[PDB]
Amino acid sequence: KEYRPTLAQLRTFVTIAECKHFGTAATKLSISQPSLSQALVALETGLGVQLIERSTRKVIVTPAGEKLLPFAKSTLDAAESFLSHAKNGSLTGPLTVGIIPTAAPYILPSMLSIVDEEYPDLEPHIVEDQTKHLLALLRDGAIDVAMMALPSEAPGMKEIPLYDEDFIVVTASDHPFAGRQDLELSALEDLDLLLLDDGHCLHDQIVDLCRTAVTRASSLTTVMQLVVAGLGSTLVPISAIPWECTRPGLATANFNSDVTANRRIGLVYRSSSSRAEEFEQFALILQRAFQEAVALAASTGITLKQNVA
Amino acid sequence: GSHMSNKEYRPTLAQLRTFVTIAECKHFGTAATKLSISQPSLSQALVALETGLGVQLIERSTRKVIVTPAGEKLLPFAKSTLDAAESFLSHAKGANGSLTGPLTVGIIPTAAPYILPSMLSIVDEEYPDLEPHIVEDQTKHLLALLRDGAIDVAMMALPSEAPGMKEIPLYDEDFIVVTASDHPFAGRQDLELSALEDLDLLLLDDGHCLHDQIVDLCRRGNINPISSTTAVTRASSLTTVMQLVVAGLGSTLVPISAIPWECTRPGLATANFNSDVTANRRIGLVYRSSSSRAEEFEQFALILQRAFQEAVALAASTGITLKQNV
Amino acid sequence: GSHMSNKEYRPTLAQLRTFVTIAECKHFGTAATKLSISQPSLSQALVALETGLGVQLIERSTRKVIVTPAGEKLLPFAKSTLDAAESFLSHAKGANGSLTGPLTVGIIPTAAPYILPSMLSIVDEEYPDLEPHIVEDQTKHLLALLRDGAIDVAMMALPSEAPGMKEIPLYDEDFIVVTASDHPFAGRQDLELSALEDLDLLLLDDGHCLHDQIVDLCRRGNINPISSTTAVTRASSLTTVMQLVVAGLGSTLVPISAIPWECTRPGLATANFNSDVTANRRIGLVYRSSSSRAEEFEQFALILQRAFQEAVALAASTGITLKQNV
Amino acid sequence: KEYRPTLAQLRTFVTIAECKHFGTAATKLSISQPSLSQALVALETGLGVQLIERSTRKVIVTPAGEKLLPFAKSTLDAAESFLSHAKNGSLTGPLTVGIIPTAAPYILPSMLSIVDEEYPDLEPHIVEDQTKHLLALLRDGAIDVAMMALPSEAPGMKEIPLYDEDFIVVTASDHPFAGRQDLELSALEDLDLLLLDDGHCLHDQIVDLCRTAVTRASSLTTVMQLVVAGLGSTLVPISAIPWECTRPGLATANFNSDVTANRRIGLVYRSSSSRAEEFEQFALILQRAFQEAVALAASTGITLKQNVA
Ligand code: NA
Ligand code: NA
Ligand code: NI
Ligand code: NI
Repeated sequence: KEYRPTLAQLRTFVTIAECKHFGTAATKLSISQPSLSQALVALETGLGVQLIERSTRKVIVTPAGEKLLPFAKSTLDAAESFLSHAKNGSLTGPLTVGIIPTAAPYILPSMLSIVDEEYPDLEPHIVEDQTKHLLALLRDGAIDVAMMALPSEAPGMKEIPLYDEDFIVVTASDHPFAGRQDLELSALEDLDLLLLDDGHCLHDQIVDLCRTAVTRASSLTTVMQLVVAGLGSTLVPISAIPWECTRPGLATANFNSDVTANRRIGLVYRSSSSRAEEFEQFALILQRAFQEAVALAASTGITLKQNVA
Repeated sequence: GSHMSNKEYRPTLAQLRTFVTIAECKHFGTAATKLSISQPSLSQALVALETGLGVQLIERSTRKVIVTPAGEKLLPFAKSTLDAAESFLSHAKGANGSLTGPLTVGIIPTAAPYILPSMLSIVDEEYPDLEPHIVEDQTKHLLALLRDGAIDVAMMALPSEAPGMKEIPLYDEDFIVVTASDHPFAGRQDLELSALEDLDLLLLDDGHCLHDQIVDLCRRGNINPISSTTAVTRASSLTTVMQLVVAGLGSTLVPISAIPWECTRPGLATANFNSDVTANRRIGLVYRSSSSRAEEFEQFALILQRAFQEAVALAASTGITLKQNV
Repeated sequence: GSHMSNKEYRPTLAQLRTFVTIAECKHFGTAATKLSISQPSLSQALVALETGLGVQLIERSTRKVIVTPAGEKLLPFAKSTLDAAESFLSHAKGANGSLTGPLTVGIIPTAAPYILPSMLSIVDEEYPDLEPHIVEDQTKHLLALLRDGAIDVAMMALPSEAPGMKEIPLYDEDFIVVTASDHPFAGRQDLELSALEDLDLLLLDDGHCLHDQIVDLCRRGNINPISSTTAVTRASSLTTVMQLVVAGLGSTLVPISAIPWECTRPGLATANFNSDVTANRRIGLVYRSSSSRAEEFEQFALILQRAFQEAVALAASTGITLKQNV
Repeated sequence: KEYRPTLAQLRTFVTIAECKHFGTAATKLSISQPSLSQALVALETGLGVQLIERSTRKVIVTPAGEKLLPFAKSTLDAAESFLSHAKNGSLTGPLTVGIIPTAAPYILPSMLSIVDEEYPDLEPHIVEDQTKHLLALLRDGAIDVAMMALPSEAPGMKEIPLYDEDFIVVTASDHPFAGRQDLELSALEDLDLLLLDDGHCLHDQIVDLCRTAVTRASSLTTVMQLVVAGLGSTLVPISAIPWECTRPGLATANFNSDVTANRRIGLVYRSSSSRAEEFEQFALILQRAFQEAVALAASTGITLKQNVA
């Protein structure tokens, strides 16, 4: 035959060999004495090896059996180990998170601190990269969830909204809009805007736009350099204010209440995942992290955008 | 949720084999073909496993399979369960007794001397109809001979990276550090990879694999990341190196099987890397994939494993302190 | 011997060019063709050099040329002599003034912010008819744009390993180590490669090349030998990394040009590797080999070199201690 | 033109720029004042740049010249550096030596010690490998010289003989030839010889031969293992006696005076090399190293082969 032993057969062998009685062994395995015998005989017939000698009062392991016993035992130990590691509505184990570059720096320390202090069994793994790369990794299973601007517009993905994050206007210190808090969308025409692909959504009740020597930057650092040097102005998410907007050479302004200038940040994951509940719990952490970043921005004394509604 | 872990459930080997195959193939079609079962029954077995455990192991899309993080964590445990079962079966063919006739074995020079007496003794006593022929030579020569049929099997460091071959893993063999008696690291048992800078290591092409959790000096991408800073650019023999170590012109790494023969003479001391450092080699048996003698070679592998275990106990019996691992 | 060194002899650049070409080509035929001279006159020039010096540089066989050990030792010195002469000529075309019209430049994110203001200032003041267009993005994007003609030149870490490109080397840029204020290595200026184990380095794909005389962690054979032991598997931005460093969750490497902008805020300290450690990157200009604008690009390279020199002086003026090299 | 400046032209420029007079400059360069002028004008015409202004009493470097001066100066410094590093019937600088595996271990420490103490400017580099590999490296210039058994029989190579090295017979302790010093070549038929490809040459006046489970070994260690275990006997070069033949489980024997059992060790190098004199000087070191190894062998108290002639 092309016989392969089963774990139940191996369990019968190991138990008999250690108990040295059929009665004791069958009771320890919660099976009948005929079934115990059947499984042993199936094993000995499959192998072509007598493992156990049976007498009236006692059982003896053959020399062939003593040689094979440690190997059967390691097989059962590994199976028990598999089961033990396979062991409930909570954030535990590995969680691999993609985060876009214009969000990551400003919330990552809060998020990691909260996980370390309050979710001690969670094992977070963070990948920071551009939206398109994050979605490719998500699709291929190299990350579990991606924190990014919504809508994702990615097939087969589900979205959990986290928060709306306002932008602030950042100019050179000497720019005539320095300190203004009532700008209209028309004010855009008077700035040499260098914008990043950061999910910004700009509109008011009439105009919808939610649709320099440097053609395009991928980093806010390149942009801020140009702004300090007087060659441009830009939009910065408010979470980045403490880190990016407090150095000399910069000033800030804001649009009026009637202008929307924000981005919708969300968690995106594969529809095929069973982990929706874990991701929702993780969302709560990210919302807190953002609120901590917002309070840090407010504590700089820089005036933040005011909104209606 | 109310569809979590099933208490009386125990996974079967067939269920574990379905899991491992899907996880490695990443398609249901190629997995079912490899297991010679239907695509519905593959699915049935996997769902039985996932329902028993209360854990999603695989995510299913139209074109694609993805192993979940829970699945990746459990994959090595399923694999060890199957490996132990295959090991049991392999040792149960001690009755089969297929090791007869001529067997020509290539063995690398930093392994052969230290396991050859055990292996030949075991063959002579327990496999009296086996007719062993041993060729001891450098890796490249052994592979040319293997390729051309002049040897049947080669015992060497894995990966072999040889076209047309199969590999049977035998064992991981640690190295010990060997210095001159006067070297400042003599006697240390907690050396880190940084110790390389002050060891003056003269290394052989002996399969050594050195790394810790942060730095990898192994992955031999056709360029050796450890350089020598000594008058000896390149040594091909351990005896040349040990002579240089006794003379105070460097230190080296020696396989633990070689300790009784090489590391007990005057002028030498030994040291070891710490638990967190890997400093070992993967020894394997390599043969031509077309061979009808796979089962004989697997039986021969078991003999080599015993021979190595005997060499390790001989090393231990010298009283020299060996590498500890986690 | 009585056919040793000639006292009044001075080597000429043409003689040195004959030597370097033969040494690299290893045939007289391909060397003479590359220099557009006859095979006899190539030989004549080499023999004039060897007779002047009293040193055999090349051994001649029928099929083969071999550079002598004396020759291998002198080869980098001949090469630096020719490079300096080419540099002189390249700077003498400051009068030529070929940098006009549109020039679209790709620059990697860990270089662009720190040299962009200098470069644009120099262009605006001294090359008023040049019309620069800057694209700042990750290496792979820049190379796709370069390949497709959407940019003319890319400023990036060498080697580029991009098909169809030429490279102009610009400069080697050292890194500085950046830690949290409380890190035990804060302030050190003598760190060895072993310090990696206790730094918790979060590294970017920024061209960093780390090695000393014994260990090479650079040679990126499509597999990163330094691993991270942190919650952050992979960061693509320096700002993410610096935030993590301030928060005490790791250390990093920062190009020295970025010191004024990135390394002067509270919560950070700096350190450096010792003289014997290399921790730098080779920055170069990469362009399509078919281009008729090679001379314009070489002139643009000189501007970038000045911009970098200005960024290094800005870094120096902060009072932060920079890496020393041998 | 496709003009390239010459070093002489650059030297004229740098000298004038530093001296600030044509007379002083021409004298410092040991050339005529017309020749100095000619070289400068050739440089300025080739470049299309005036580097020097000439007045009656004085010379002034133009702004274009001041900019170019450091580059000319580095060109001349590099040329002077080349010449300085290019600088006599002695063993100095790099010497890359191939040595066969059955010779290397037993002479390498003496040789390196002698070089380090007595030839402080020599920079030795040692490659130890099999004869065929050494010859491939020699041919390709990756080594300068190979220490090996003669004849090499390699095309285009020259040989320097170093010494004849005797072999000793090594058996298991219990072998009936233990301690014998008068063996004939016929004694070979009574040993299960495992021999290495080590250049051994065996003959007497009548028979010329100079022409186990282990089919073949490349290492003496594999062979000695088999000899201690009683499965073979072998031949060992006398230089290896202290290291290889003093452990328990071994005994030694020798052939009689009328038997030759030796190997001719030599240095082999490419005919195309000009370094014969250096190699001859290196040969003297190797001869001493071998004589030290021979005295070490003798000091073990093991009886060495006696020869006629
Ligand atoms: Na994990
Ligand atoms: Na050298
Ligand atoms: Ni991309
Ligand atoms: Ni070979």
